[PDB]
Amino acid sequence: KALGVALIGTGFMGKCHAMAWRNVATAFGGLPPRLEVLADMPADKAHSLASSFGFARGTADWREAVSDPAVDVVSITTPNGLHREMAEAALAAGKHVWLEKPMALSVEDAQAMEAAARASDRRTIIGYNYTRSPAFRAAVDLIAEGAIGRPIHFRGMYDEDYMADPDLPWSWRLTRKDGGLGALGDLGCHLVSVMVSLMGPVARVYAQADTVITDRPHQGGTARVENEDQAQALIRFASGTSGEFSCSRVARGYRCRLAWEVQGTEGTLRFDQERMNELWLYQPGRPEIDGFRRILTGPAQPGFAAFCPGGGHNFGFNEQKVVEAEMLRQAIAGRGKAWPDFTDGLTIERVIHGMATSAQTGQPVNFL
Amino acid sequence: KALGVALIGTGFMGKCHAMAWRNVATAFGGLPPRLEVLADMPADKAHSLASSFGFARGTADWREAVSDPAVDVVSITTPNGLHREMAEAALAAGKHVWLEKPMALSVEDAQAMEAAARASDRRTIIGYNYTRSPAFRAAVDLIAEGAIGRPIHFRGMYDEDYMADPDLPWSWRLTRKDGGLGALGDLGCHLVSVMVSLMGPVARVYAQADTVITDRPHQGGTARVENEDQAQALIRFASGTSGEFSCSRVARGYRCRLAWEVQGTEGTLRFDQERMNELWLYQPGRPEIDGFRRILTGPAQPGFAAFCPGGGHNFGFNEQKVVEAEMLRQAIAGRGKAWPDFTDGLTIERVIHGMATSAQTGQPVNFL
Amino acid sequence: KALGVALIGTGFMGKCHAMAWRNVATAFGGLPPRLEVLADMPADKAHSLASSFGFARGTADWREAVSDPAVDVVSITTPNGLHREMAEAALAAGKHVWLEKPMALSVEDAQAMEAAARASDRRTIIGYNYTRSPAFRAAVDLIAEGAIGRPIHFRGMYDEDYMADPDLPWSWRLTRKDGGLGALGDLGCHLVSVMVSLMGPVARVYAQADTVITDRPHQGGTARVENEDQAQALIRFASGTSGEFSCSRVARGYRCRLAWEVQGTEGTLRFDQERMNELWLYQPGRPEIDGFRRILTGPAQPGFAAFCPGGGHNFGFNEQKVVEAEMLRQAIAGRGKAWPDFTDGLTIERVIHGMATSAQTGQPVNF
Amino acid sequence: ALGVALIGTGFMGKCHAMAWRNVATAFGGLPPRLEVLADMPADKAHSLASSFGFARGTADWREAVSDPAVDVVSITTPNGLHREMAEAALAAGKHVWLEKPMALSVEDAQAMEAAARASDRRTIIGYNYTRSPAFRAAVDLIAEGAIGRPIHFRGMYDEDYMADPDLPWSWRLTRKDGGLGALGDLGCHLVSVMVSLMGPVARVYAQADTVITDRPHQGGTARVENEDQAQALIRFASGTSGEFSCSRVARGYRCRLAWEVQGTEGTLRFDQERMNELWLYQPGRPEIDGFRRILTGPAQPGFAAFCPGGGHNFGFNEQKVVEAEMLRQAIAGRGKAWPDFTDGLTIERVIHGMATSAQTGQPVNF
Repeated sequence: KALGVALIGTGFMGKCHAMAWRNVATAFGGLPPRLEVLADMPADKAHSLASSFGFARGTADWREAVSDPAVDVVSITTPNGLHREMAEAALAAGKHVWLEKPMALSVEDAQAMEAAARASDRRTIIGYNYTRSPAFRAAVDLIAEGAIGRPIHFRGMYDEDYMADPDLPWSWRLTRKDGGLGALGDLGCHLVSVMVSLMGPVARVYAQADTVITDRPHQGGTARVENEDQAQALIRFASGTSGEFSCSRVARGYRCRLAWEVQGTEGTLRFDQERMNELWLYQPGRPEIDGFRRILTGPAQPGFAAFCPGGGHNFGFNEQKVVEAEMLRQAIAGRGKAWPDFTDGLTIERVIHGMATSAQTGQPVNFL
Repeated sequence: KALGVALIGTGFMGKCHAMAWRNVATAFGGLPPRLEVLADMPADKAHSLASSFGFARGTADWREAVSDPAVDVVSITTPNGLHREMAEAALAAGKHVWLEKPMALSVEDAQAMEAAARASDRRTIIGYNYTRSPAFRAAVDLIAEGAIGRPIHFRGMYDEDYMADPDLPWSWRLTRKDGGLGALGDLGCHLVSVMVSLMGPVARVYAQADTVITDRPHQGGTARVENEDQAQALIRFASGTSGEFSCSRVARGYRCRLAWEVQGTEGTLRFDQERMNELWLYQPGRPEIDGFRRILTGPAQPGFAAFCPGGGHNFGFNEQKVVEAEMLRQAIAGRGKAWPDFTDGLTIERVIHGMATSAQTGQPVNFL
Repeated sequence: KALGVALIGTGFMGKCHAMAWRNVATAFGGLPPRLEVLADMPADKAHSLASSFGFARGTADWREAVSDPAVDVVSITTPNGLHREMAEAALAAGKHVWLEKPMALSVEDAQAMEAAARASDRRTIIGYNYTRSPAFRAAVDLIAEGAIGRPIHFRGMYDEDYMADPDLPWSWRLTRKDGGLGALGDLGCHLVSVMVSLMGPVARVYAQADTVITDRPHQGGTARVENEDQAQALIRFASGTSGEFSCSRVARGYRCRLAWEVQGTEGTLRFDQERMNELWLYQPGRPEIDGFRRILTGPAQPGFAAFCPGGGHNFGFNEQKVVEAEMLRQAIAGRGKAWPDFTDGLTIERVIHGMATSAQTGQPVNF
Repeated sequence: ALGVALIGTGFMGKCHAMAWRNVATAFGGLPPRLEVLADMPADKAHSLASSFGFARGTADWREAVSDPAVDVVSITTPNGLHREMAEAALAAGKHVWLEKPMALSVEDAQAMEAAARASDRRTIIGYNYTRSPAFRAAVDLIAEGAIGRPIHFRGMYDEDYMADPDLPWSWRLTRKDGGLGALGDLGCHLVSVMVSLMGPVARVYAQADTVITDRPHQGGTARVENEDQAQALIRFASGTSGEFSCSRVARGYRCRLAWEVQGTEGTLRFDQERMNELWLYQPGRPEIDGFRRILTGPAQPGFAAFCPGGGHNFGFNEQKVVEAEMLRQAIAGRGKAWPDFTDGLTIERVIHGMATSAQTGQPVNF
């Protein structure tokens, strides 16, 4: 039978989830999910967006969305603030959960959520857009197949400039409670999701951070920016391999520059999300023709064929979310494991909070 | 009330239209179109895809679908010259038409369609989806605004390699009777759609063409390839301005390389569809910083903000079709003109056929 | 004995020749050419630049440089209108000639020079330095080896913007009588040298052209620009293969964008001179890894190893000229034929002037 | 005219020779006199003296450095002879152009730095990546406030000349006789660029690895003692952060010295494999906002001496002609050359500090 969907939130990621749920069966076949309940505030906004998004109804009561008998799975995309409350309420109501990163603002809340998930017998997945591109998934498979030999180094970054303007006003997100981590939270967690998928688990971090714009306008006065604008870290993976890692929300000229490369004993892979349809692969070759290959995204890569049969017809950012919906759909059907669930996700939260601790204490942080 | 939709065909473009119709209101607001009837063959396939696409019913008879009283607009997406009969039948039934290229194989048939469209007083649009990218629409606006001065030269190409391998079998597409034009028909029409939107109408062409792989495998023997693998032409626009134009279905390594540039008296614009989120702009600057700008697609560009609030989250090929659906939707409502209708579309047919004729005769062809 | 060198001109290409002759033996071995006489105007400039360039003396009289007993080879880098006179004089005096393109202002003059060169039994080479990069030369070898299969299309361009500003003053270079061709002369000839080296001889052209800025400032008033700012042409090669060709001196944002592509039945090669150290090669590959390769210039490519042992240490524009000098030195010594000599070069002049005629008359031109 | 001595004729040796030959061609003044070339064996010194245009070849570098017709000495030999040759030149009253490194050990470099000040001669270290018109233009742009205040540096120097595990073991792979690995071959160059952009390094925390631990030797295997790759987090004297790496086993990279400076009002980005491009972002109106590709041309320092028209790509070897000119002008008292043995010592301290941090697992302060 068709999956009954509830959606909480309609912003950047809320509407992304909505577009995804709308076309998951168009792309992948099977039964179209039923868009049952959309929750958002104010109520008039929830009603108007429910209409245009195609949800059977809208409400300002998020608990209605998680408890409706016709709902099987809940997409949660509202402020990180109430993620634990909403996710745990949905699991308690017997609903599968698609939770936008982060799990919660602290490791402690994430730990409790992880335990609730294991008790509920429902499927969970954390929204990690950037692990779903055909280019990224192709890279993981190429590494798995030995295309670059043994990985010997990872270098990744995630630069954007959405906070570079110092006139941008203060908000609750720039506080430790209310907001949690800064660039590490909004960007770093995404890079960690990609990094651990490529290199395996993180064994140790040593990090440094900075707040470049330390105070911002707050209507007459100013208030202090409490979380980091940028951070960098050196990594040791559980394999013993090295890594470099960074993120920034003040890196002028960058808009979605999640970029990484894996250097191996027999090749190199390189990617930049601002050009998400290109994957660069070097493997040793005859001297006359030796050099990096530009692999342009097409049907040979995971997921792409469900969207288009011809290569070079660029896959979009939003289609990453359709792929993510499908993974959850199949996991609910018992036809495939979804990653990361709340257990896998908690590890990612531990890593990013470990980097924040390292930057503050000046000490390396180790993981089991 | 919401627009009632009929869809004919389910391949490359059929699925693309279906995804567009499903998310058009999600992206742009208003009422979601009602997916009423899907027509395809065989019947079991029409029924299977109606279910997964979310259409109320499938049918093996398209004539049924176009006359359904619950239908207001008909998407015609067969990868075929066989569009005249379906297009005119829809218009005759008082339905608006979203037609995939070409209008027909012959200019004569396209001309009949153009007249039926005017007589019908229903809206029409041809699926020239490469005119819908935020980057392309931004370029047109920059030109209109005087950002590069007066255009002095156009250079465009559309290379792909889907027929490059001589091993690839013969098919009816390679006949003049059933396939019509070659590269000019498959790819050239698209380049013309973009070119004339940038530079204005074509006054004259002088062209060359080649069939470089003259025979292909066919049922244990070979059959002759009757249309062109590639073609090039020098253009004069009605403006008096010069142009260069090419297309190829045998250009090894290229997958969707619709690439163009407009050189003006005060700057230059350059674009490549394989990187559809980048627009290159040169305008004179102080010597120390002078150079082309990489304009990364974001909410400053037409259409983008309906899909994502943050720049650099790559807009995709399929989202062009959502934009196209919205343009038609607004034209139906009487709140904008959709381009190109069958009148504008006919001109495109005349141009590609004029290029083909010029290549065959070795003489220039005039259009005005 | 070391080659005795005369140099006429000290501008863009004159100084490029001077730097090349100075280090040709440093790169390639053998005896360093002797820099004997530098000719330039005015005399004070010739003396000054001779000193800094390392030439034994400078003179204001090009005839002195050509006739000097210690001179064996003459580099001619002066205005196109004097090329025939200077080249013929050098040949008549028994000197080998390195002549900057073009040969002359007319096909008629180029023919006379071609005849004079054969009459003389001295070596000649025309200075088409874009045929000298390791990337270009590697591409020619890859095509010969079958790396892209059978070539089926050529597409080339040469955009620059040195004349894009309409306030840039008029000069005699912009008349047909004294300046000759416009963009076709300054840029087109370079693209032809590359194009024919890749694709073989041209059989036919059909061209269009424009002068975008028809009048320019001249000493408070205005004067007419008589030659083209841009031109485009469709090509048929002697092989039967198709081509696209263009040039422009008004293409805003481009500085040395000589760019070309050869598409073949088993691959594609693509190049852009603004990134002269990269050659793009597509060949079929398994679907998981299929794509163009970025071949970064290194010691695997012709000429590079004479300048650097390590790949990725970018080869420079000026080092193309060092390669060109060595080709001439080896030709003079009987150890290699240099291309293009005045005979090969005459064909290039015929092609560029045929394009100009085609654009003027609106008719194709056959060769 | 400057009397030139040249010691060594391999990669850098020829590069120096080509530079000395064209330095006056490009920049004017008097062509330096190519007096004595020293190398071994004797036949090679004479052969190359002839093709390089030096008045004579010799197998004894000591006689070349003490020659009265010599004013300046280019030293391009193996790292293990740099101290001896450099101090001998300075003691003979000759100016010195020295290829990196100053020496294998910081202790030796310090002694060299002492001798340099006491000799009153000019010294320059061959950090040629600081000589490109693009790099020099970047420094000037930062000085004009084009990107505001620098807030982060990220740099790398990847190459793959040791990536093939079948490449034989050599003395260069010994701590004793090769010194540092990737940090010495590549790291030093990245430091020269980094401090030129960001000022002095205050602190580093580093990691390193030997990826290929054993290599074929005579009958077989011998252990590799120095690092194939290293990374570090940087704190500059300014307080600004940095990321730093180098590798000799990064497959596909040939000369990927790449750096980026992010500031409060813009970003600059560069990659030596495309040394004629400098990427600059500054905020712009929404419709046209984005990075600019600045193609190297006569607006950039040094370029016009080589070509009057932009986009005619400046090459690696021309960086060395620029370096030669800077030394010449320093000798003539018309401009100070960087880095001298004093500035050079600081660079040795940083790279060795990074090596120490990686070995001990502790940050190192300067």
